Amino acid sequence: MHVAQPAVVLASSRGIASFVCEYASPGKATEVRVTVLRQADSQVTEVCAATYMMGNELTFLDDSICTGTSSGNQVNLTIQGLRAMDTGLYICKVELMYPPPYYLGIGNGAQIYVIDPE
Amino acid sequence: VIHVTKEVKEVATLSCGHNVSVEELAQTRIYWQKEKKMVLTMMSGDMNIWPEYKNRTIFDITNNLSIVILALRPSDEGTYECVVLKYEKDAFKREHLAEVTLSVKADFPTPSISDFEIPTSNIRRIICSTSGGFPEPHLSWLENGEELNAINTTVSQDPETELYAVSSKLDFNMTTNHSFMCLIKYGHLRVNQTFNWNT
Repeated sequence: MHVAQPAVVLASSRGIASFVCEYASPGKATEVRVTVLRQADSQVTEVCAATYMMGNELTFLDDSICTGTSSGNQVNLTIQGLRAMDTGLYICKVELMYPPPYYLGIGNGAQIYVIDPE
Repeated sequence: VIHVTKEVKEVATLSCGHNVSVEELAQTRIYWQKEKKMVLTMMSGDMNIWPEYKNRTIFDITNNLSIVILALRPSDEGTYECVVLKYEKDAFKREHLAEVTLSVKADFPTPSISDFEIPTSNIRRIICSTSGGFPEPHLSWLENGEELNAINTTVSQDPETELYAVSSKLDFNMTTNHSFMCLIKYGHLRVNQTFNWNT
């Protein structure tokens, strides 16, 4: 399954970074799980993840850094509290969980540029 | 990925390369899908085997969640996927992904050329045949690198096994010395057999 996301995004003065991840739903979604991975030194790291039922607002946890909204084959990811030190490539993975068959999609990752204020 | 290669009439086991304790199965979703077609599933610990498999498949749960196909069909060849999702905290997460490829061999056994004596003077009739192979076979008779003309030939496919059976009749004169070769070509493969006659 194909997943597309912006090639580059720079953070904000605060620490907020956003971007849209769009996947190619080959059928009746219903259950989709979205995961944001941070790649660096070729070492992946979960940034956050959430499952939403196609037809509901994508809602992350409280333990969570991210936040987002869904619109069709589109998701509105918003990471927060990013320090210039965690700047890097943020891959966006999408999974079609139910009903089966199961489909997996990995985007190329958006490059997020963050700078720690003076 | 792992590659399994069994012969059309054998049993084939495709391991999920992972397992789930019985205590966990209930809160697990296991999908065995070929290409993106469902082979079978277990959800809420309940089973569901798709038609094409409905009867020749055993879901060996305790043995690495692997499936066992008992009647290998050429179509069974392909890329199988074993997805295991476990509900955790807020919702189902993938606990394991496995990929296996199945290669089914179905070569035709060496053909058998048998002859019979008919009422005709010195006109002899030899029949060539071979079956239980795949894909579709193509027979041809050769004497001296010369494609002959047979009387009758028929090729059929078993509606259940998908396997093919071929057979053909050819007549010749018992006077002259003959050296025939019954060449069968199926796919990028070939297998024949030669029949010899002398005085």
